[PDB]
Amino acid sequence: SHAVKVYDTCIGCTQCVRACPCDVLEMVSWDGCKAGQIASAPRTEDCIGCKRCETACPTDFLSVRVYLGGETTRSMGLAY
Amino acid sequence: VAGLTPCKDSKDFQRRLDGSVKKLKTRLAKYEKGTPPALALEKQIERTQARFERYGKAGLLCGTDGLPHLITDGRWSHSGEFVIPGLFFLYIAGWIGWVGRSYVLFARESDKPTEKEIILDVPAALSFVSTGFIWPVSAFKEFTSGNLIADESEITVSPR
Amino acid sequence: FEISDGVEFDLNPLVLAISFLGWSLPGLLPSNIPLYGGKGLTTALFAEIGEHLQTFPAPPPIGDPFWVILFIWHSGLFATMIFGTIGYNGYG
Amino acid sequence: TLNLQIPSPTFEGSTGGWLRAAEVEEKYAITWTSGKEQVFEMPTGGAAIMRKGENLLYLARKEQCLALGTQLKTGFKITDYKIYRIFPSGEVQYLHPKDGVFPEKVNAGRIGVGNVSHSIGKNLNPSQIKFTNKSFN
Amino acid sequence: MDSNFLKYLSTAPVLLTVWLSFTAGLVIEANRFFPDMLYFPM
Amino acid sequence: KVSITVDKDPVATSFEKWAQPGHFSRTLAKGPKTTTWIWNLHADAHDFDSHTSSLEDISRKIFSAHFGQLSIIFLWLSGMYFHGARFSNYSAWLSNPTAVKPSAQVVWPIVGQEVLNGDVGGGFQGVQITSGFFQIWRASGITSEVELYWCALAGLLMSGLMIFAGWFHYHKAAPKLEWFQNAESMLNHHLSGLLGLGCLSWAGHQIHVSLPINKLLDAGVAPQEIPLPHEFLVNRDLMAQLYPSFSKGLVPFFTLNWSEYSDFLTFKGGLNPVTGGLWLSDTAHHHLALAVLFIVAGHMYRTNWGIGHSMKEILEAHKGPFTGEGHKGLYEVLITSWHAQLSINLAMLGSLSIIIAHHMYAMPPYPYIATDYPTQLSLFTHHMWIGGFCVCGAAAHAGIFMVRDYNPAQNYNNLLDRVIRHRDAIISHLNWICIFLGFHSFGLYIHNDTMRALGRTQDMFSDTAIQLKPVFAQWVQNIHTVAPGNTTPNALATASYAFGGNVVSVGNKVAMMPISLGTADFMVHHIHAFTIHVTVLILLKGVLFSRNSRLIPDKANLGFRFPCDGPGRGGTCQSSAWDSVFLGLFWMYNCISVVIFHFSWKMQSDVWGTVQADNTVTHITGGNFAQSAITINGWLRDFLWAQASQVIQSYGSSLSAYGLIFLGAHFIWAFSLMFLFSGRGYWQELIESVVWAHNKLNFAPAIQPRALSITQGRAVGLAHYLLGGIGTTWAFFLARIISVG
Amino acid sequence: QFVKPYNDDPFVGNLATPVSTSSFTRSFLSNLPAYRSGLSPLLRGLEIGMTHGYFLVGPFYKLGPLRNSDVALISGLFSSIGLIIILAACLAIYGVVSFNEDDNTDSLQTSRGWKQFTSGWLVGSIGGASFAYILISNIVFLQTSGL
Ligand code: CLA
Ligand code: CLA
Ligand code: CLA
Ligand SMILES: CC1=CCCC(C)(C)[C@H]1/C=C/C(C)=C/C=C/C(C)=C/C=C/C=C(C)/C=C/C=C(C)/C=C/C1=C(C)CCCC1(C)C
Ligand SMILES: CC1=C(C/C=C(\C)CCC[C@H](C)CCC[C@H](C)CCCC(C)C)C(=O)c2ccccc2C1=O
Ligand code: SF4
Repeated sequence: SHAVKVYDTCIGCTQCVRACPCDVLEMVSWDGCKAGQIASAPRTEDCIGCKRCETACPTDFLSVRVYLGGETTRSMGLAY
Repeated sequence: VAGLTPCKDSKDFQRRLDGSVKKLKTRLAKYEKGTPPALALEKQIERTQARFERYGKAGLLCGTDGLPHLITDGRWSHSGEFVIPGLFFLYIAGWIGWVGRSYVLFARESDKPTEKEIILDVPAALSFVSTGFIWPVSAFKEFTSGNLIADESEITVSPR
Repeated sequence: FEISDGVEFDLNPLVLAISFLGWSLPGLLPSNIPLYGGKGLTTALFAEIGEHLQTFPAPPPIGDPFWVILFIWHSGLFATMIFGTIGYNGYG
Repeated sequence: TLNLQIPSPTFEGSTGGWLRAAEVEEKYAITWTSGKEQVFEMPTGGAAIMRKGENLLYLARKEQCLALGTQLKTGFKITDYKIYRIFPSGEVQYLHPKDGVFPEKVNAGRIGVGNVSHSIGKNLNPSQIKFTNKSFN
Repeated sequence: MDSNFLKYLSTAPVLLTVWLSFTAGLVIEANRFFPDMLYFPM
Repeated sequence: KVSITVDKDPVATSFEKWAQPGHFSRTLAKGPKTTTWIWNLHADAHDFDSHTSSLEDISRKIFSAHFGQLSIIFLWLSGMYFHGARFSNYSAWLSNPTAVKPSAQVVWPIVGQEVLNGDVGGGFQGVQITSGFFQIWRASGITSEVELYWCALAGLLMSGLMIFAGWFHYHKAAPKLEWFQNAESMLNHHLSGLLGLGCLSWAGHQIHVSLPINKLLDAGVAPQEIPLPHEFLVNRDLMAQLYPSFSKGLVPFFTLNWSEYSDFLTFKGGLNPVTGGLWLSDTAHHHLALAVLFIVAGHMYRTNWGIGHSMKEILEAHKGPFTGEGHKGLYEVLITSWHAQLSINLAMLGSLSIIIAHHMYAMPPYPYIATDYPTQLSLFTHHMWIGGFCVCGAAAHAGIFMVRDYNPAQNYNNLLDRVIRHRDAIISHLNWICIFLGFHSFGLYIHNDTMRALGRTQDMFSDTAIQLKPVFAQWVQNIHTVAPGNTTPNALATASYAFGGNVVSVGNKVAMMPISLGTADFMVHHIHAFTIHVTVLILLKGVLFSRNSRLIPDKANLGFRFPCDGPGRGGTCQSSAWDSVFLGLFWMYNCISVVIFHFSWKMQSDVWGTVQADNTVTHITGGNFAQSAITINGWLRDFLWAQASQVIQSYGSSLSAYGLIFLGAHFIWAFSLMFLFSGRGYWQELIESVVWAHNKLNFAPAIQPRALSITQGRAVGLAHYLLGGIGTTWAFFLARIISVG
Repeated sequence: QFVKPYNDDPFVGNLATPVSTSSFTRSFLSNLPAYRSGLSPLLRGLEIGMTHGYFLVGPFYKLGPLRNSDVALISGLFSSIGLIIILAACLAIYGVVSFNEDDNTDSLQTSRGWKQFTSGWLVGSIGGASFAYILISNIVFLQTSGL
């Protein structure tokens, strides 16, 4: 599957979580940002690689990165 | 003379002139005298003859094909072929670039630089256009005063 | 007979017969134009069928009125068949 | 848990529905309660009528299920949509509102997965992680 | 003249069109009165 | 109630917003932070549906834009008429239409471009024109430059009226949405008034002006000696000499004794032997009958007086067992969405342009247009291109409607919904048929090429080998040839001699002769079918999958025109309905190019030519098409390589412009591939390096330079591709035909 | 009215239409050898190959390279046999690749079922091509297409 990673530049805006067509990103608690929340990628096996999370990211270069890796049915979005 | 013959005494050049004039005269033979077509073709013949005579007297060199060739090596006998025209270009181009850069800085120090760049302040633009006539000394003055070249630590660059 | 998974369809051949008659009886209207000869569309079709059955293995030649008569008659017949099925099954 | 007896939104049928891969590998389901009988757009194509009460729908992709959920949440004001994944064994799983609350808002109990303790500029080089098991993080 | 109309004339495409038409006219008239200049006369 | 309601002074005419580019759009009014703003301004300039949510505002904007377009068209027409009056050899062409080439453009002698003022004829040298305006004017009965000056004046006055009307109906009296949403009244008035009265007025003009003037011109009377149209109008005796039924008056008309008008209202058919065009007496009757038909058709719909139909009732009543609700909701869709109407109207207008091209060559309607081969080829190909573009635009706006104005709530189990719900079947079947046609149409050419290259010429698909005869087309041609007197008893000649008959020759040159269809014609027709089907596949697939698909369940949210949805799912490049239009435009170019090439070769090889004293006709290429058009090598050599000689040897002649444009169009076509084969990242990085270079000199634009958007790059590539290809064909066709005709 | 959900399942990727689910369609499909009931995978292949080689012989015979020769029919039969062998190889490789050795009792979706099907198809195809060859060689009508 694709490898989705989050970095400390995260500000907890949550737009990455709201932009994901699947449910791959969720907000968890953190102390490194004013919002007190950081993005996490627990369901990375459902990622398709659209990079909508990357698009909906306001930090200078992204706090969330999608590295496209091995392809599966779910990653390829094959309904057949 | 360099590797070719002067165009003023080239049978090929004379033959090309004769061919052009004969084509024009053949076209003219089918039009009544004094009609606009006849006058236009006669003027074309006159222009062709004047062009060939001027090229012959200019000192241009012509090859076996009968067409003038340019010696763009630096020879002063052929400066008018590339160097002096090139100097005129460089003058005009530096004028344009200098005035454009000046206007860019002027708009940079404005309330809305983008507005000044899409909707111009033509009084200031014409001011800079006028300034552009001594761009060589002005550009060198900028360079030596250090207002032209930016420091390496003040220009954004991608990571290695 | 089911026209679909569970939808029944009557498929009455009397509809076919009625549509055939409805198109053919008006087809009897004669015309003196060369294509029809002097007869109507249906009679001309019958005459051409007989004439080209007398010469069986040689198809009506291109330009023979047979092809035009066939096409016009069958266009009208199919139109009437569609309309008659519509009437029998929706307005029936 | 998922109740397989919930009625469906009286769809008229389409060619965009699930295929043999749904019966062989995975088939997703979405259940939601509606206050009235509205008309919504199927993620596969066409219009359907949701019922007054509980509606269960079957799809081939989690993305289709979540697109339908987003349509319900935004177009309508239905936010009680639950998503499940069913295998041929019949092992229904629960996926979308995993922790009963949508991921867009933090909730106590979640553990960060895939978080890195530096910026992207601190990643190692492939030359440094070549012929080694190190990770570029 | 209306200041808004003057700003509209000052807009980039209008100025580019006018300036390049003026330049084209300059070159065309130069070639009309001094044609066939393949060289700087020396 | 169909009534007039307007808002007075809705928008104040002021230049304030002229100095605020992007005012129409909320995102653009802010300002150009980057160069992408400049392109967005133009891309969204006329997308009124994205400026506001007010259908009233959108409709008013569209109405005023239409007025502006009409003013522009009137200015164009006035310019053409004025050029015909002032910079033309129209009088010489009238004196001797078969010897002097029409010309209405003259170039200035600046850099030697005066060579383009070729010896067209009639003591006049200019740029030969291929628009048919001279023939239009001759048919209209114009015989002077004074009349053309008056035509130009009328065009200018109408342009002024149209621009004033646009301004007035936007800023002074803007009609309301209730006024706009009158489909019944708007169709009644268009049909009856616009069309019916237009063709009635044109029939009157033809009966009172064109018919006698052209009668005398064909009789050989000098244009200066022919009397004036008002003389014909007021001297019923003078007109009664040419058409002896005017002595009867209008009593036959009002008593239904219409046979008295057979002299000037006749169903004759064929072509005028002198001019080679259709009988103007046939055209007058045609237009009179059309006027009656349209005025009757315009009385079908209900406006204010109870009598009439309601399209809503008709549509809702038309439904069957296979279609569920049927046409329910379509009336509301069409009176609430401009994009659906635009799609329908564009599709119909493009198909009409194609039909017009076909019919205008097989039945030359104007005097001396048939033997003006450059005019015929140019008009045919021009209208073919307009038709293709209009069809592609119809697809684009169908997609725009589907994304924007489509509402499932109002479209349930109707035809639109059912199409969406079985779109997979449609596209799969169209895919299979496209593959089948591609194979059995192009693999035939490949087979012929291979057999000819192997020396097995007896194994080819040719008239001298295995034959593929278009028996159905030949049968139709035979029907039309024999129809005069049999199935059209009161018609003297066939509608077109292309179906069959005798050669029509004007000035010892073929105007129209029978066009014979063989194996090559069968092949090229099936290739036309293949290309059309593939174009339809692309456009229809995009339109149907505009909103959602198995790959992207939420695509309407992305929009009608978006670049991609990311490299995920394997890659979602060009998935939108805009990219479908982009690819379908490529394929329309392919289709129309093949069509126009077929026309050019077939007409130069089997129709056009010079007729000898023997009565035998030698064609421009001489039967090359039958035995060469069956192989791709034959097309490459006997059509492209052979016929490109005229354009590549045009230097030093009046077609040197055609040669230069040939080269420039090649340049632009190649230049398009830079945008089509490339991507945005490379150019953005190159711009980063260039911006570093600029910054090193302590200056850089405040509007940060950016590479073109992905969609904009595709659009630029497509625009340059189409311009280059069509310009290459333009120069090639015009040079070849003007050299050999 | 005539178009409905497939098997009363609105969300399956199929529609119940007259072409897809009519009584005539169902009867025809259920009576074809690929679906008829009772036939062993071998008999299905036999019938299908019998049917297919028969029509394969014709195109080669009347449009092959040696069609204007004395040996046109024999050449057509031998090309039909070659194509039949190629397709039998295709069937065999498909069977070995797709179906694993688990035994589902010859349902045509098994290794054994598909092996029997391909064997029967080869036999029936060769037999049908030979039968068509005999008929064409012995009947003038078939050699001339009625001319
Ligand atoms: C009628 C003939 C003709 C035409 C139509 C052109 C047209 C062009 N020339 Mg020019 N050029 C000509 C004759 C002509 N040239 C001749 C005879 C010479 C020999 C001297 C040159 C030498 C020349 C150079 C050296 C350059 C051009 C460039 C250009 C292009 C961009 C110019 C520009 O942006 O100016 C507007 C001005 C600016 C944007 C300011 C910056 C650029 C100018 C040229 C700087 C001038 C001063 C500078 C100190 C010169 C240092 C030169 C040294 C490094 C060699 C343009 C297509 C430029 C190009 O192709 O860039 C990719 C370019 O750099 N030309
Ligand atoms: C921008 C696109 C474009 C351009 C540049 C041209 C250019 C040309 N067209 Mg036009 N044309 C276009 C689009 C275009 N056409 C389209 C889309 C159509 C289809 C409706 C036509 C249909 C058409 C016809 C039928 C004729 C031309 C002709 C011409 C030439 C003479 C111009 C003229 O004044 O004709 C003036 C036009 C006429 C005197 C004939 C008008 C007859 C038509 C049937 C009137 C229809 C009007 C009606 C309101 C349109 C809506 C119909 C709809 C409701 C069904 C010229 C090459 C004429 C030609 O080839 O002359 C040699 C010609 O006869 N065109
Ligand atoms: C009746 C005709 C008609 C009308 C009223 C409209 C109206 C519209 N179209 Mg368009 N469209 C049409 C025909 C029409 N279309 C056709 C025939 C096609 C097929 C090609 C399309 C394909 C199409 C697409 C694919 C899209 C639109 C869109 C739009 C909307 C915005 C367009 C815009 O802002 O343009 C402003 C004007 C421009 C940007 C200028 C474009 C011109 C280019 C650069 C080429 C010009 C070349 C020119 C002929 C010169 C060449 C010679 C060279 C030497 C210079 C608008 C509602 C857009 C939309 O709705 O998006 C939401 C959209 O995406 N249309
Ligand atoms: C769909 C449609 C529309 C319009 C009407 C139309 C009729 C055309 C209809 C289509 C009809 C079609 C496509 C019909 C096609 C029929 C075909 C392909 C029939 C094939 C029949 C095959 C036959 C006998 C095979 C006979 C083979 C035999 C003994 C083989 C015998 C042998 C075998 C098998 C093995 C050992 C050797 C031996 C003993 C010789
Ligand atoms: C070359 C190229 C560029 C670089 C080109 C750019 C940025 C175009 C900028 C050109 C200037 C600003 C236009 C003005 C100068 C032209 C010579 C004038 C003609 C244009 C007007 C008529 C609009 C891209 O940005 C790009 C993006 C995506 C896919 C393909 C490509 C691509 O191929
Ligand atoms: S968007 Fe970037 S920053 Fe905002 S939450 Fe998601 S990751 Fe953290």
